[PDB]
Amino acid sequence: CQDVVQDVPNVDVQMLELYDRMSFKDIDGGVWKQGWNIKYDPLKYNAHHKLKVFVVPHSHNDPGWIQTFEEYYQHDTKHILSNALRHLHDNPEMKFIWAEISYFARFYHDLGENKKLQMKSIVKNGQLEFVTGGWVMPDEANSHWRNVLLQLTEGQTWLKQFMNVTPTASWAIDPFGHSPTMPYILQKSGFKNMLIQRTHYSVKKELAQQRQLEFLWRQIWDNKGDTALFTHMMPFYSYDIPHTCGPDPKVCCQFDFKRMGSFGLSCPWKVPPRTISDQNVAARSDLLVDQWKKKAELYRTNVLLIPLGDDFRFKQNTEWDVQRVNYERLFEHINSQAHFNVQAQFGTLQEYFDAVHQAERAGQAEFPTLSGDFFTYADRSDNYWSGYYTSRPYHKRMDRVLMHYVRAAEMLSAWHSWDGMARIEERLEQARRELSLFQHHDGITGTAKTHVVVDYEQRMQEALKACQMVMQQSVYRLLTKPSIYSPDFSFSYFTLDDSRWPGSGVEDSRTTIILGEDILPSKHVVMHNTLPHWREQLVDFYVSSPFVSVTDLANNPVEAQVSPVWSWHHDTLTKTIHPQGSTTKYRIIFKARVPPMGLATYVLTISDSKPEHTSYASNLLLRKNPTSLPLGQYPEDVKFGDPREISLRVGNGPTLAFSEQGLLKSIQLTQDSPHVPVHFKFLKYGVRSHGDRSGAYLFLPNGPASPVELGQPVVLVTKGKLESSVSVGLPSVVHQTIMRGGAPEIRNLVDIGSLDNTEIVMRLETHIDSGDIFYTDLNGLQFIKRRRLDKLPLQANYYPIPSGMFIEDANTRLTLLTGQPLGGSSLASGELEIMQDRRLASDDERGLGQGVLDNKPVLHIYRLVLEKVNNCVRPSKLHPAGYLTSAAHKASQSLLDPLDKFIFAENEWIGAQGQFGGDHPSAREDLDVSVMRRLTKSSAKTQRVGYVLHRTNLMQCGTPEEHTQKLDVCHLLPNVARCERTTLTFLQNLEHLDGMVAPEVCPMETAAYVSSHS
Ligand SMILES: *[C@@H]1O[C@H](CO)[C@@H](O)[C@H](O)[C@H]1NC(C)=O
Ligand SMILES: CS[C@@H]1[C@@H](N)[C@@H](O)[C@@H](O)[C@H]1O
Ligand SMILES: [Zn+2]
Repeated sequence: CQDVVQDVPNVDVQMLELYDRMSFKDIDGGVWKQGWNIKYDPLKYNAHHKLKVFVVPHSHNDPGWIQTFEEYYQHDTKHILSNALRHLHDNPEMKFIWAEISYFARFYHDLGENKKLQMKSIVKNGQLEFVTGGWVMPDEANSHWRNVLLQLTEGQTWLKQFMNVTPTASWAIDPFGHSPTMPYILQKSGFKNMLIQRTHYSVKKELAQQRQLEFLWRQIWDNKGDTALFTHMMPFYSYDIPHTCGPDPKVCCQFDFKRMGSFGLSCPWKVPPRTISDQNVAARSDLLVDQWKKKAELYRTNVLLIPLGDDFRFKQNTEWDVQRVNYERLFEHINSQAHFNVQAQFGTLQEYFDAVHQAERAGQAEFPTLSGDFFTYADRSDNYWSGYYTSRPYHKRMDRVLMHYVRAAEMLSAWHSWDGMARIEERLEQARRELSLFQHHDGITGTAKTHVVVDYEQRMQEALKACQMVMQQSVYRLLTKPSIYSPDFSFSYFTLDDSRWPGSGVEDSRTTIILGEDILPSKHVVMHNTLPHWREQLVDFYVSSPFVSVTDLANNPVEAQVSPVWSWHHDTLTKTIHPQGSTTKYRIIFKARVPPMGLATYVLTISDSKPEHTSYASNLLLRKNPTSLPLGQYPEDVKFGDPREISLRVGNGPTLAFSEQGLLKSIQLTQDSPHVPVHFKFLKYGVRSHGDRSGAYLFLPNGPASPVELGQPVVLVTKGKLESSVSVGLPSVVHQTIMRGGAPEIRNLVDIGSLDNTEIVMRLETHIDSGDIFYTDLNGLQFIKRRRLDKLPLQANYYPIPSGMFIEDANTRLTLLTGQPLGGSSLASGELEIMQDRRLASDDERGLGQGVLDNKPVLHIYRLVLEKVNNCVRPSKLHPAGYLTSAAHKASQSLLDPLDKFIFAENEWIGAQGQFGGDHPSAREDLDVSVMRRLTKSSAKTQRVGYVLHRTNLMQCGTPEEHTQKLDVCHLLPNVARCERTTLTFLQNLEHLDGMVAPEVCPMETAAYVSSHS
């Protein structure tokens, strides 16, 4: 295994180093506004060295944006695809590329057999070529790598089954900034090439000058280069026609033949296209070849890529004809005029890359190596696209909840083959497709119109219901005596209970377990642990009595703690945000212990008085002029007091001190260590009154944030043996800090209400001497070093926080893990900040045509980990990566893949069993089984199960930790007949494995395996 910490890769372009050196000046470069006047030597190309030009027709189809997926399919995409089939069928030389398989699958299943055969034929013959082949062209900032893989696999599996092709070239022309998580996943899925477009205009200028727009993109920690993927970055401001033929859009616009009038499009540079004729073809060719030779100067080979397309293009039959015929006249003239020394033709993306690599092999060019990312994107001036790292945060959190539910439903049901009548495959396909659809660059990004966000939400809601159904049917089968098991596939044996989604104050959706001496004395509950190691986690349920005790299935008592059910309300009468305690239901908390990738059953039993193994939390309401808070049957009385500073310690854990405002002030790791200053503060950013305004994409603050005026907030302290917490009602946020013995958990119920032009940020102030350095993650996969640059505006120093961020100095580190992607930064030494929500009354001029005024309450979750790191083996000062400690990685897993909770729905569960998975190996803590998926239906003689294994890299800080089992996924199911290593999409076998044993993977590597069973 390659060492991912100690060896700094040597690459030609390292983006953090490039950023440090670049000036970022925004000067007028002439017709190429963000570049310069390109010059070329006319004698560079000659009879023996011609410029080969591939014009690649394309149509960008968003699976939701200004319209929903179904509306665009009906109004535009079904017509684009129908006319592409007709025109390519009838014109053998025409070519077209297609990226979004969600739309293609939607179209193809509606075709009659004759058209299906014609479509398969134009794909097999090379006229229609799929690029990437994912369900969508995903966002690359907020998406979790697991869901980027999920959507890629969904579209590619559809393509292999129905079109018999697997793309090896990727096309990503619209995501707003680009992540190296894409070449990481693509290179492990069979890809050989990829293309990107939206990168900072200063980066396009810098790389163009050095002819570094084509490069071998490797991961930041990859010293050898085995992760490298050839990448082509487009050079100009847009992928539309005006910005794809060359540096001068006033000339290129004249070669978009859809802009002459009858289509309602025109050229903003004031010169329209004109039909190509024998009388003007020479002058037009002179102009066009000149743009092509200028564009060719920015690259190293004699093979030139000219995309020809835009959004929802190639719709009208007349549009196909006007583009095809005018370009064929230009090609016939250019190709026949020897003095141009050009050979131009329609082509596909693969054809372009194949030609480039043939030139490389002929020794005509060598390409630079590059590592890093392409965030944060700006398309012009100071317009940095950091707003969408936070826009529509409710759905960004929903994305992560569904991410986990899909994983759990696929894993729980993978253990057995199911009868078709159980509709397991059907429900899982729907869940995977709706989550895949939401990875679109206008889905999770929060950049769609209001009614479209509504459509994505409704789809995800159904996806969660489908997961619940599969999970609960699986638990009943996994824990019921086989000879007693008698399923009704439509019945609900268990209901899922989720403490953090939609969350308290967001939706009262949680059921109360109703017990009573005269009705039902006890209830079975079951926890699932999707991770491959034994795991303990406190779990909570709502119960109708405070007098409840817990036992495991050996009837062994389990220590529990009971607390009140607290809800916060804005009292429009008193004008205070204060908690109300339930007088009809309570919370029981206990530690569940669950096997690796398994299940554990516990029982809740009611009694008439305090049970021996159940304790009760004390409660203290701090506020001036308090009023009583009765708690129905709850034993202990609530106490009151004026606001004051407070300290709490659960177990052996850290001791947290809080201000009289209920916000963290310090953390003391051990009883004798110092109280390290760690202060939570909430502030707000506004919007500019003159000049460009923030919108769904853009973050354009009117200066540094200002403190939220807190007044005298109401603070609630609940102190328990197992769990304690301090909650405070602040304007727009009920902020809660929970302690269970280790790193605290933070929960924010964010309701921005009607505060227009406001962005609420949560900041952490410390005295850590981080300087201008901080770390953020990319897609939940890796942590990358960031350097705050005062030469760039505040919004440029904002980065995606898809799962976590940290700052450190030589001795101390503070890491904030998230249960949802949000935007954040470190704008001064010792600070961390992350945006909670943003409400914007104006549009930001990118075409969305609306502000963001559809905010809804969302519960954001976090883990805050303060730790000493003077003893950790960290990368050197020049290394571009960072790595989490064991505690921080487990803290991240607790937010993203918590234990799942099931409540038996009937009175009695006959045949109940206590545990499932006790014999599963408990793998090393840095290893995860990211995906477990049965790939075959029940009628298959040979069953196949696929696994994606991922190993992260954790810092070595002096903790021995050495007692775990080797995990061989191929032997998790019995009767294994074969084990193969495959691409990550499971579509190609790469290695027949000896002994039918699946090796574990190296730190930072991800592998896939498929076991076959007879
Ligand atoms: C699928 O594609 C491969 C590669 O061209 C071809 O050999 C095969 O015959 C095609 N059809 C089948 C059998 O799926
Ligand atoms: C140019 S804005 C961008 C448009 N290109 C459209 O495809 C959609 O994804 C939107 O967010
Ligand atoms: Zn788009």
